[PDB]
Amino acid sequence: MQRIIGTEVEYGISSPSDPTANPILTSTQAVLAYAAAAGNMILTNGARLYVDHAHPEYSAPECTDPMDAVIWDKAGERVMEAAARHVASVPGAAKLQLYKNNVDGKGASYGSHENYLMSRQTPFSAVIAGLTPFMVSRQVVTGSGRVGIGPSGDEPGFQLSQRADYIEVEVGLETTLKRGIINTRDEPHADADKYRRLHVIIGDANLAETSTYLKLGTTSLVLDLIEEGVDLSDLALARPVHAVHVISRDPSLRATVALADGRELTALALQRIYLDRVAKLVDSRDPDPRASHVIETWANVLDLLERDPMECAEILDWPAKLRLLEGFRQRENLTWQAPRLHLVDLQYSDVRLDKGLYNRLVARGSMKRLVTEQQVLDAVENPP
Amino acid sequence: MLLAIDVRNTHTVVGLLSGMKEHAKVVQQWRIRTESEVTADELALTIDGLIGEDSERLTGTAALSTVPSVLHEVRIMLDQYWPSVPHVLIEPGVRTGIPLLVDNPKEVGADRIVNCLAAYDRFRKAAIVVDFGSSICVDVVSAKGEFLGGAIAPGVQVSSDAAAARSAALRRVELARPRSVVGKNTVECMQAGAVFGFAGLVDGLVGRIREDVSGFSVDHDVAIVATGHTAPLLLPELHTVDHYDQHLTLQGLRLVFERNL
Amino acid sequence: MLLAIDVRNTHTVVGLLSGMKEHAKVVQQWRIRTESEVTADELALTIDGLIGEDSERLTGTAALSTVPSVLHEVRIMLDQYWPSVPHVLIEPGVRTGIPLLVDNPKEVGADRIVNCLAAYDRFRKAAIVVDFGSSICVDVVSAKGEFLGGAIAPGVQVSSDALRRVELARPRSVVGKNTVECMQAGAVFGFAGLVDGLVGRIREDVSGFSVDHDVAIVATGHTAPLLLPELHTVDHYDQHLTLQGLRLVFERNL
Amino acid sequence: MLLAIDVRNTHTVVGLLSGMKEHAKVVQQWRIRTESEVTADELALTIDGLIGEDSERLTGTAALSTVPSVLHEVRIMLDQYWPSVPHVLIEPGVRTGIPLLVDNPKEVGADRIVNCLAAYDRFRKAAIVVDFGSSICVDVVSAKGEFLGGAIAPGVQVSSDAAAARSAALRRVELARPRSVVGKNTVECMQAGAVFGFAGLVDGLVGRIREDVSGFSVDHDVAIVATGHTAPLLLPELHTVDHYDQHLTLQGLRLVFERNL
Amino acid sequence: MLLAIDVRNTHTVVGLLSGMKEHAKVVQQWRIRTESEVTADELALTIDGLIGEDSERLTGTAALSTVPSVLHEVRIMLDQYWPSVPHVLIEPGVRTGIPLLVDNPKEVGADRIVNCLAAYDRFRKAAIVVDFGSSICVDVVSAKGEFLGGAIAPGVQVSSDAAAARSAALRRVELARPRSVVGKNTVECMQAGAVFGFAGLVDGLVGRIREDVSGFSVDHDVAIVATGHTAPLLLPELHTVDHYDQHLTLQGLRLVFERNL
Amino acid sequence: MLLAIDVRNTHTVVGLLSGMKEHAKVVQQWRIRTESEVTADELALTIDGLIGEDSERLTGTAALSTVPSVLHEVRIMLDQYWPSVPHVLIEPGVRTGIPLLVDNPKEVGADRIVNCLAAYDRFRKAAIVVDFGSSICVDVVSAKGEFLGGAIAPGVQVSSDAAAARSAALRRVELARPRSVVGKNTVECMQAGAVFGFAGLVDGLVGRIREDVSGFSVDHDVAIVATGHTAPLLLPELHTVDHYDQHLTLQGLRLVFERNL
Amino acid sequence: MLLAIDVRNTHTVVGLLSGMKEHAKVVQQWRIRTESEVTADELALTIDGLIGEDSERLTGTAALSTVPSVLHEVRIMLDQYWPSVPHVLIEPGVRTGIPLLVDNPKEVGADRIVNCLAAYDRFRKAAIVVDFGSSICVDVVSAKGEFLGGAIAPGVQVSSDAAAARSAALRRVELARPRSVVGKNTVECMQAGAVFGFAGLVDGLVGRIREDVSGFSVDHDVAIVATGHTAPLLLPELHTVDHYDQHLTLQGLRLVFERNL
Amino acid sequence: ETDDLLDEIDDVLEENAEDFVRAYVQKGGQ
Repeated sequence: MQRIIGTEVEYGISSPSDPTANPILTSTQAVLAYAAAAGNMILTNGARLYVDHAHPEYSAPECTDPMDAVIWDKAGERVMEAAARHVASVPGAAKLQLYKNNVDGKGASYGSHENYLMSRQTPFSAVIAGLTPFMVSRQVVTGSGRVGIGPSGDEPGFQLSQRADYIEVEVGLETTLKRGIINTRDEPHADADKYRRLHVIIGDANLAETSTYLKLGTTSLVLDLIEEGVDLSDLALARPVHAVHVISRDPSLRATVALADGRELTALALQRIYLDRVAKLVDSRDPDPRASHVIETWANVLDLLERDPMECAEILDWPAKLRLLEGFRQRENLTWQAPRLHLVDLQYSDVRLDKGLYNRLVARGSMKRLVTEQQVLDAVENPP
Repeated sequence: MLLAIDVRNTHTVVGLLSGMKEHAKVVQQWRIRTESEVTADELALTIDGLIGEDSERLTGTAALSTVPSVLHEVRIMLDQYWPSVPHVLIEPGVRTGIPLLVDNPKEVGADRIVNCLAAYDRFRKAAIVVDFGSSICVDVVSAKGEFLGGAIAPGVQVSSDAAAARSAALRRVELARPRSVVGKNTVECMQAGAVFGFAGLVDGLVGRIREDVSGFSVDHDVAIVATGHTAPLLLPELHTVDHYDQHLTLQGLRLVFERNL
Repeated sequence: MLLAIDVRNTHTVVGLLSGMKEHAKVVQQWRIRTESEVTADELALTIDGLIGEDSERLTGTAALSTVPSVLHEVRIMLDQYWPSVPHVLIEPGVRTGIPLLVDNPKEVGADRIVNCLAAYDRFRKAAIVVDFGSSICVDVVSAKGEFLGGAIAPGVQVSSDALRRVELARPRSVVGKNTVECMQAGAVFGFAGLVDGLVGRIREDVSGFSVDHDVAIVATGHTAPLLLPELHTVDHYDQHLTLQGLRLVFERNL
Repeated sequence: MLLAIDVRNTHTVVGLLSGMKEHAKVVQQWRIRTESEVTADELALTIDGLIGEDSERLTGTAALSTVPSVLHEVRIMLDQYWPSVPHVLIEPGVRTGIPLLVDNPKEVGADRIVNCLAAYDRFRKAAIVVDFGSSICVDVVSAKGEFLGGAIAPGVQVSSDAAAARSAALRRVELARPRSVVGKNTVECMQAGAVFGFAGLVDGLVGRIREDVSGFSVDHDVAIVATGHTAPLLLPELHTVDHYDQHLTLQGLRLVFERNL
Repeated sequence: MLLAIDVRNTHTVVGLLSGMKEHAKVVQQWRIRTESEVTADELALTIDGLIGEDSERLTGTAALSTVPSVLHEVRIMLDQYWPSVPHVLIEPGVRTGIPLLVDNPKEVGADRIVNCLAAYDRFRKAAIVVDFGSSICVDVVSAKGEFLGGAIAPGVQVSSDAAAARSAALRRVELARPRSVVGKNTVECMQAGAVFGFAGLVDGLVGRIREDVSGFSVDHDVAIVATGHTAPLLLPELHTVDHYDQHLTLQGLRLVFERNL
Repeated sequence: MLLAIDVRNTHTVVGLLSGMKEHAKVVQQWRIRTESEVTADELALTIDGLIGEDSERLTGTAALSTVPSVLHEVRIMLDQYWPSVPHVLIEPGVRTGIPLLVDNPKEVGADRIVNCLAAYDRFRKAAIVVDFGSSICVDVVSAKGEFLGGAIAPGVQVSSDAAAARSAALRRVELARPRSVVGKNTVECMQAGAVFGFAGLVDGLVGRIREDVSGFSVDHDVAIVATGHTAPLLLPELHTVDHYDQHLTLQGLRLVFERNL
Repeated sequence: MLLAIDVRNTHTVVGLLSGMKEHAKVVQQWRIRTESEVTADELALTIDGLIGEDSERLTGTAALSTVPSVLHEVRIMLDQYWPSVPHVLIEPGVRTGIPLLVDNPKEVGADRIVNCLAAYDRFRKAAIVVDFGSSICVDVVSAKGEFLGGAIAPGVQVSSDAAAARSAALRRVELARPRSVVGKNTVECMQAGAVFGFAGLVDGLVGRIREDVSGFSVDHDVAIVATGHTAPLLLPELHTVDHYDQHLTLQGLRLVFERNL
Repeated sequence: ETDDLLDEIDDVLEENAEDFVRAYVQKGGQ
């Protein structure tokens, strides 16, 4: 398949021994340390490493194959780790820790954005109508997991998505507040006559490679459905912003959301419908091994999630995180407000290979990988 | 004239309104039983008998029903017997300019929507609407005119088990105000229960809404309005209700007809 | 042991009590449907199955019924199947030590009489008793132990108009977001308001029951636990009020 | 011991009889409700609970039912739970030694046939059998022991519309003899109607049979026998009835069992 | 013309009477179902349809109901739709010139009082009135015109259990006189039961009143009068009843109207 | 004009036909509920309301009823309110030129007889008539115009137990064709059951008749015709039915009227 | 021993299974009526009566209910009366290892899920499960073991309107196979309707699924299995069913219990 | 297996969970 895809990730950053640390200074020093180690900085890949909104931001080079996209996203994780290591190496330098996540559990949220190239001729009303239900429902596949419910997390519980509590409107332009399910930002950096750039801000940051792979591939294929003019009007939701919250806060995946036509569907059912229509589109065109592989992975994940969520605990981010959290809850007779559960949720995304809980699950073979570490490391220093 | 038909589970209200916009007023009104299995031809007989000479002077019809089969038959009847009159038939979850902020908008009864539309049209502020019918429906409308949901309680009635235990030697007992909350005989006990207890039920629901729901506290300006057949019996006993509007649902039907015109 | 039977219109409570006077306690209790046309032999099967080996240990029986035909069958059953045990059967408007200051004492249900007797025995002052049954009965007892009457309202139920019934449970909020939630809010919060309004109206309007007076407000009945958290005017919950009233009547007639 | 089961529309009578021929006598008896939809397993529970230790002492079973589905279930119950006991199950239009001189012998209820068989066996002459149950059944048996037919009337009850109109606040009217045929209040009037009027109904049917039908006039020797649960209430008020036989149906079942054994 | 309305539990009789005093007579009559929940507007439709052009010729209305809700709705109907016509509505325990010598006069149904008033007005001596309605009512009026009470029995009908057990394949048994008291098939048996048994019931009640109540013995001058829809079916089978008066209740309504005018 | 009345268990069809013989066509038609206890006066009001000014243009009446009491009232109503018009009333097992080759012709419903007479008149050969009513009736007529009998099955409906278990919060499922036989939600499941299942029921009955009954095999010339209110919904799903005749029963009533005139 | 309880709308099956995995077999089984309002103490009496001395031999319990209230009472009963026995109670939408490929898994009854689980466990390929109960439920399982949905139809019954019109003298038609698809009397016609028509309904649904649903054509290897109380009556009349599994639901409960153990 | 996984994870969880969690504060971004 051939649709240009980009990703841009803002990493959380901290210095545990410096409560009064200024995040702008820490982010700037991380970026500068990485640039000095190598030699608004352009890496050798083509990615962009810079500071934005008091976070270090890594922007991957544009890719057409979602597998390349996931590889370069993981390369960004490695770049953050290397930057922290270079900062720590300076004698008398405060320790820096980075996290590939989206929230701090206190009310702040920083985002990992996706960018897709679409045709300028495609009406954006079609995009809104056809993409809103899919975007609302895809968190059951791509959700990263979060402990604490509500923007300030004052309600105990586990939910599927970090970003869900910070989505307020169905359509919007601003990314730092009143965030929307669809984002109307329009700067193509190309011929605006024929190409537009859709900007997605509802996704969590993902560690598991299957999660990222499906997040990018299925979104690309659904956009292909939109451009072809396939009809999706039957799938419009009654109250999409409410639907994001309802779906996020039910890890059992049995909660339903009302459609405009009065049907009530789970997120898995919506995903199955979109998968069916995408498969019909792909089968009607010339062979595309990558599209077929994405469809196969998507179908397998949907089947496994329907059978039992924990069957994806070595495949997807939020089931793996939930397996850890439930294990500790059982062992220590904890409640969802327990600080150690919050610590587990936070340290899952720590980009240190030896301390990040996801990285430990990968090391011990408790998490599937779609790509080899050799590919990721080669991507750290080469373009796609 | 506009012919308005509001079919509830147990009774149907038929009304004739003349005038447009703020000048529209109910000139005629009737109340009949709702028959769930009524056919279009039978209902045509009833409607024609009710409205008489005004049949030839109709300029439009508006109808809602909480009973789907009757709405289907009403559509058939209006198409067959009044083919030259425009008609607006309301369905559950209708879009009337009042956003429905509930789980599934298609499951909201048209009666609740129409009442809230009329209440907000009249008061243009946060409102609590109490409809006394076969059920007591307490609906909540925000100061922005958004329907927030509500509560549905049994209608004002005497205890069913007590009535069934009375025996036919003494059918239910009259629904009327007793002399005291403490009844000295079975009839007065049951009347006290019904009247004072359902006044308490309504006041409790309203007070709980004002205390618990944001924007509806005693400090905020909230219009509490009641409507429905049994509202006059309870109104003297209520402390939380400030307005009675006998024709709230008919004016709501009029508003929906004009909006869709 | 005392076998106490309390037949209401829809459900019957059966209990075994041990001890006497202040020492009496409910050691076993069961709840079954009331079948207005049950025969004495069928009821004997049910009661014997419920009480098991305690049948031979019974030292007395006491029973009340709001259904006259069931009371007739209970009398026959007790005479036939437990002929050696004394039994005391209550009738409406019975003299149990509580005066009935109403128009026709004979039409006062035995359940109301027994509940008010038990309440005044326990508290020995002015009291308001709220029984949550198939009906909600709110009865008033003066400081001298006199029954002044009360009010009878529908039991806690979801609206029939709003066919299988909706589950009766507390909703998350008073404002329901779905039909089930709306009906649950209407039932739990509405009937809590009904009870609070009746009790407050009695306190306001009936001499001797104002907020300045010392009145015991006690609830009992199957659905009382559900509504008690939402009530504001009720101070005590007594699960076994009716059974203890039956014990009191039995000991008085012994 | 013979277990006898007589299922009627509303109530079922269960009996234990010991002895044979003129020595057979009802040693135990119970009355329960008929549940038309009872399953074999549920009925087994009820029957075993009733008969207790005598379950193991049974030497045979005889059953009839006016409710065919219950007969099916009783057959199943006996085959499964008492496999070693012989059973005789009656069917409508059964040949039990009493010829059925009617249009359609297969439409004659087993209760009528069994009662007539027992009555004729006791009296050996022309008889009129009045069974007070959910219906009042008057059956005519000739001096040669043939079933001639009869009449079926509503059972003894208070006026249904009067009871229903009494309402739930007054409680139901009990079936008992009042002070006078002229009631001074509603309960007395309804009780007078029930008791005295159904005494008149039975007396009228018996008198009309004797007046019209050959062989049954006041000159002839006729046994007028009554049976049924509500017979004792009306018997003091009757003039045409000479005998009350509580166990007529059970003795008839015993006779049929012995004939088929 | 006088419009007379007599609402009973199951059926309502409507009549138009012309003339005054002894010249008054029933010129038109209809029989409809009583619907306990009927509203004023629906009942107006029905009454207007029945009476046609005579609506404009009405000079008065007289009504009674054994159903209190229907009486409320009739009052509303007459005030709204015939506001220029005087109306007289009866209540239980009404003072119409006949003293009510019973325990609680307020519990005596208006139909019984009006029938007794009409019967005494016609005969002017001791009387027994038998009304064949949804119930059979036997009311007793002394030779001075006092209402002494009476009896209330189930209305004429085939047994409920037999009909219910008959099943949906065989169709319902019509109420008709069979060829004989001894039925030879189920339909004939049930018909004999209904017709002859209820004739016996009425005869028994009347005979018991005559034998037991002072002033009504066979040697006293007593008028035994029957009225009601099913009276003609049973009249040939009766021996104690001397008079059939189809319009007794309507004439009693007319008498109460003229007394109150 | 001929007034044709066809009373079924749940609904009544009323029609006006003009012309004679092959020229007779249905000019007006109405459908109402059947009320088994309707009185003659009420039915007169309804019929007159329906037909309006055509009351004076009636040249005859023809009626049938599966409800005997309604037929009695129809006879009385026609005699009183249209006394100058000839009427032909059809009773069960009527001789109309179609022989009834069944055990007891008197038990055959008039609706079945009339439908089969009309079908054989139209097609003049072996025929299978499927009437979709409250029940589904499949009648068989031999090539010589003889009524051989048939089958009676439940009418087209959603499952009663599923509907009653759905509960009052969810509203009733409508009878319509779903998108697929494999439903993905409760509504689709129940609709698939109803529509596709009853299509299978009818096709199975018709195919079984053709496979079993001599003279009706696929190698014979047989007309399969469907009539009834719910026939249009199922006709697309049926494979064994060749013709749909909306006015089959009315035309059969016309044929009987012309034969008896 | 495992105690398995399967509560449907009308009836409840209780079973005792001994052995484990492929050795598990139903050693005892009972069928009783479902009482929606039964209390825990009453149900305890019934269950104890059924299982007798095996009460103390129980090692587990597994229950499902289509009536939520009964499931609540079953939970209370098991906790109180068998506190030492592990229990597994099943809710609609349960995860049993069978994917629920429908819109709203929570509205899929536990009975359908359990039947599909047991059927796929037995056959391990694409299957169609027909459960004959108060409804006929046809459920579709893919060769991968996925639940696809299905259809819900009225259960096997005689026409309700015809049965209700039969009248008491003639309730029940004794659902049984008649002599021919063309009935010669009303009982035969209704039996033909029920038996052969519902055979056609089932065959039509199964054939439509095989014709329309991918992976279920006549060329695919599909297991068609029937279970339920009335299945044996219809089995000889069906062409599309290849297997009858009496204890399918009990085996499914056993599988769920073992999975949760 | 789950015991081993939870042991291995618990060995790497940072000390003083409450304080470390409270310390993590971020500036809102996009």
